[PDB]
Amino acid sequence: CSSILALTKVDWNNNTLYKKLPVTLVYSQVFADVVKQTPEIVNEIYDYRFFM
Amino acid sequence: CLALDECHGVAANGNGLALADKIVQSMSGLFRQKHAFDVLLVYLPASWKKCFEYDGFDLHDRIKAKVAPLNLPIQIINDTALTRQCRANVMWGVSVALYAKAGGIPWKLADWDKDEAYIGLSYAIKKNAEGQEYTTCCSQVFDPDGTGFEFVAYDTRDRKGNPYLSYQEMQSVLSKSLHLYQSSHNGRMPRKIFIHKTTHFTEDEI
Amino acid sequence: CLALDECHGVAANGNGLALADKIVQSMSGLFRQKHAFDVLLVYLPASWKKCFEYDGFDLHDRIKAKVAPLNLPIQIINDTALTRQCRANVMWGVSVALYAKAGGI
Amino acid sequence: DRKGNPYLSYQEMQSVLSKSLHLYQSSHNGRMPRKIFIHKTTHFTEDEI
Amino acid sequence: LTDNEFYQHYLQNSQHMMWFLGAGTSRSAGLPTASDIIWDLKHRYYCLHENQDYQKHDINNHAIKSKIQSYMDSKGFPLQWSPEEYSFYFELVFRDDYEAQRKYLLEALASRKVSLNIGHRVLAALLEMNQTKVVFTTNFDDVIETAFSDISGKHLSVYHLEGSYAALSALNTEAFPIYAKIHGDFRYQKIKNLTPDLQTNDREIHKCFLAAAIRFGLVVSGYSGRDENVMTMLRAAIDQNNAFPHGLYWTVPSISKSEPAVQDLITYAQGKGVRAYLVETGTFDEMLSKIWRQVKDKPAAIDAKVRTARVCPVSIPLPGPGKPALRTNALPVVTQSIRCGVVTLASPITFSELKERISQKSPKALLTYTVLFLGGEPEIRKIFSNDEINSIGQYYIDEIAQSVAASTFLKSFVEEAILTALLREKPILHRVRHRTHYAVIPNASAKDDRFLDLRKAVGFKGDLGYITGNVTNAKELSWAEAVSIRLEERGGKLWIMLKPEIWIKPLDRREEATDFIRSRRRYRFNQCSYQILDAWIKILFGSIGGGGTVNISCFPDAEFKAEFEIGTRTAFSLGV
Amino acid sequence: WRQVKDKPAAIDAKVRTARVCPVSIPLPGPGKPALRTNALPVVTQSIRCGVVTLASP
Amino acid sequence: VLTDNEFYQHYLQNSQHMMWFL
RNA sequence: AUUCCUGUUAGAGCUGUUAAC
DNA sequence: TAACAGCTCTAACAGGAATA
RNA sequence: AUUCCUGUUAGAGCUGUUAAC
DNA sequence: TAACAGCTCTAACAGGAATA
Ligand SMILES: [Mg+2]
Repeated sequence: CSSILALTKVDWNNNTLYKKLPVTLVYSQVFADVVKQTPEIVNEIYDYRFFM
Repeated sequence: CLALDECHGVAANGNGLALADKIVQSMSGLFRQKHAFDVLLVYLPASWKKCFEYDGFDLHDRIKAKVAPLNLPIQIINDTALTRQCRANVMWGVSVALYAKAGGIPWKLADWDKDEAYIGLSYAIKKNAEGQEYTTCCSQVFDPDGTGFEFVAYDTRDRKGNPYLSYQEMQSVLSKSLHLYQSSHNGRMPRKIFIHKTTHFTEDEI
Repeated sequence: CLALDECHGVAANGNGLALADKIVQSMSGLFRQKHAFDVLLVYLPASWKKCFEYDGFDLHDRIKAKVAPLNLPIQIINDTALTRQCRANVMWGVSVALYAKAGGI
Repeated sequence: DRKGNPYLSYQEMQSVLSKSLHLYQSSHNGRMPRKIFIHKTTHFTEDEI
Repeated sequence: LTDNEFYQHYLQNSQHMMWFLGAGTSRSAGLPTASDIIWDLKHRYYCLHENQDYQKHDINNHAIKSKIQSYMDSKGFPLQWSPEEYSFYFELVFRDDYEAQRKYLLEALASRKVSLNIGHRVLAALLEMNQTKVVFTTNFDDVIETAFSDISGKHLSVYHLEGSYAALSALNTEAFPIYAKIHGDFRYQKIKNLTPDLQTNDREIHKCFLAAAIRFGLVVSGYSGRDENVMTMLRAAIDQNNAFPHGLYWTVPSISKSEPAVQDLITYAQGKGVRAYLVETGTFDEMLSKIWRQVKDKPAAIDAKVRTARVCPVSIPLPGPGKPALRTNALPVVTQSIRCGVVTLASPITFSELKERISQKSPKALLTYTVLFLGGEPEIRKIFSNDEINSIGQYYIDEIAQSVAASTFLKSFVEEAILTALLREKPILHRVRHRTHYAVIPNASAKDDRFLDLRKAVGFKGDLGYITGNVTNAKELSWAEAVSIRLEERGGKLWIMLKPEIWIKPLDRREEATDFIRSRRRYRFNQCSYQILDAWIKILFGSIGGGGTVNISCFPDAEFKAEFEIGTRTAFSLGV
Repeated sequence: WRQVKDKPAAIDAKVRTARVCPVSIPLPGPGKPALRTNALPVVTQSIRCGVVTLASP
Repeated sequence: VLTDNEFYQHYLQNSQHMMWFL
């Protein structure tokens, strides 16, 4: 509970106090959209600063 | 830089892929001068809204997917940022986004444990003509032995019709995550690993 | 990565502190990909000799102390690996240093 | 904070030595070290010993 | 009140001095403090309710501490380092089970982690050697019961709440030293540690504090207030005729961080007529170290345990030379006793003044200050007139090695004397660089037969070498072979150190020939260096290094003459 | 054993408390700014009902 | 009677001397 | 797309219970 | 494999701005 | 600064020994 | 606290390459 609560506060893309989900979930969703649009990304891992 | 003129023309054609590729070629003048600038500010006018969002295509998603392998951050700006009322809200947003995209860390979790890695798996829908496609990707928010902290996502991969990773795929993505964590902490095991999935874990997946 | 051209101006100005700060600030392009690499080979041209070592300062120690909390190992290379006739020296000193900084023991 | 001589004071040596064997215990699941070698470039004063 | 005046004040009257050690002193003994106990309790409880591995995560980590404190705050518990927390967490973990609470407090403060430091040992020495008679310390674990017992070697009468009336009887019958724990040993059920128990005082102990108040003055250290019962006992204790006869200095490690209750308490005493003073003396350990330093005529038997570093350890003997043997450059000076001359001055003199008088007069004698002179009296008469000279007598140095080791002036004087003796009758020139003496082959007499062996030493492939000359690429620099000769005091012996060097005629222009000095010394390997050292031994002594005991005297024609004898063979030792 | 301290590495490698598949962590006690949820408890542990038998699926 | 958690606390606190009958 | 996730409209995937093939 | 029930989530739009 | 420690030029730090203050 | 003695260290430079 504390881990998730703290994780919902380190989304730099978000300019509000917190989120509904931990940053892990929201960034996994964002990268899921990115990969679904573009299949030729599956090989490499990417930092958060690129897709945030 | 200036957006090349034909983009405007393809705005009439309603071809999202062509518009994204033309924007990438417009920014191609900035490929050589990567050292000079840190963050690019791509602006998409409201006149391009026809190609902003439509079935099976996302303009910002495609643009960032094309630009990420080239290793240059963009903070796409639309009319919205210059369309609201409260200026301080947008200014905080853009300022923090630009500072973090440059390479800085606006803030970090206070007294965060460096020996715990928090994995998070999510998925997305691609509406195939015959069936459906489930794209599952993972993310990590661990804190390395240094002072800064890391946040990296990657695909879980050939074809999936259900969002539940099998034994092989889940074992593979978790081994890749373990190697990623090892690379930062000189090779130390993560004492405890937290996994946040949007759906329930299968018996084989556990 | 490529060092900023402002580093040359600072070196001509003879300011060691600002030169070390600029070298560290040049590392952001790699820091966006800190997971990608293990060891960073920072090279210093001879034209920066004026700031390599003078009183109350040492560039190597400043760089090491600035990048130590950032967890990235750094193998500083001076024109010494270029010249260096016993040039299989370089391959062992540099190679053993590289292995130790990427992994260890 | 500042030191005028390279000879650590009795409190400083006790603190440094405490940090040292605490590090060893953390790396040895709490087991006490049995032999300790403290090499110094200068002579130990009475306070250090 | 400044700390030094307090030390003089105590040293002035330490015979009549109660001590009041709080839980702060035990902080160093290695025992967990109050905060450490609190953090151990939270961590012990937090892991059990929330099933987490106990040893997987430590307690002094910043992240784990923050996580545990956040968990504690989640259940509405007190926030941070606030009153009624320590007792609160004790009563929470142990749910009013005083036996289990006692057992845990015993285990945490047990007598196996305690390592006595200088403070407790010094206090125990003060107890044994009978300056302080009463030590009331609000602690628990026996850091002192142990430490005074170890240094004195005699058992200590500890008083507690189990009896609690022993202190008054022992005080009344003068059964000193007494060590009354106001909160009692943990072996005994009365521990008095929770806040509800900390509001009351035992009648008989409280009675003792007041009777002991009149007899002695109080020094309280490692105590930060926060206790109502002890504060009110002291206030009651303060409220009596001559409550503290010598005054009470509440010592704190830092006056700025002292609680207002103390300063309030100190101001309160002063209004009641007592001379109570609050001082800062740093930590308890440093305070007691200084106090012991100012102690006079401390018995050797107990001081051998108070300061174990004061006695000399590691007197590990060396084996015999029995059974390849390295041949060093040390010539043993077997001379044990020498004679010197002393002049008495009507006015005090400075070693610098004598050095400048040497520089001006340039006499044919040696002098040093301690004024010991070696040479002829008329030379001293040239240096010093009859008006400034009171008498001239003799001095005997029975143990030369101990004398040079004790005083560096003697070391320099004897080194100069032996150097003058060794170069007295020989053509080799004597120079100095920094404070090292050099015997150098002279330029003119380089063709002497006594140098020919040296000429063999430097020769290449057995031919004739060169001893003196000019640098290959220097305008005026001249070079010669030389030996740096020094005096080394090793244990209880004196040795002469010889090191082959390349002397350069201009003193300040030595660096310009560095490459040459390097180039000439590139191939001076073990055989070549052995040859050069043998040649230099022959030159300096006149005899080869086999079974020789050549004796050399400086100023043989002088009334005050020093006669040294140095073995001609350098130090050697066969391998075991 | 999960709260016993100072255990050698070999023993922990040997036992490792196996693995916990059916996670079941105890609910605390009722306790005592308590929040009011919208859930109404149903205490009817069993009910009676009817069955009809069909000659065809 | 006593809660299992306080029994665990007693057991861990003094585990060096306690039997086990099965 | 500075952001936040509240609604609406739909569909899919998981489980189950039947009918079978 | 074809229905049925529930749980849950994403896909596309639309949409106002934090006790009034 | 791939390394190594050989020297040069200086200053401190400790010990002391006096003269004090 | 001011000199003086020794023992030992680092602080800046310079500097060439394993018995020939
Ligand atoms: Mg953004």
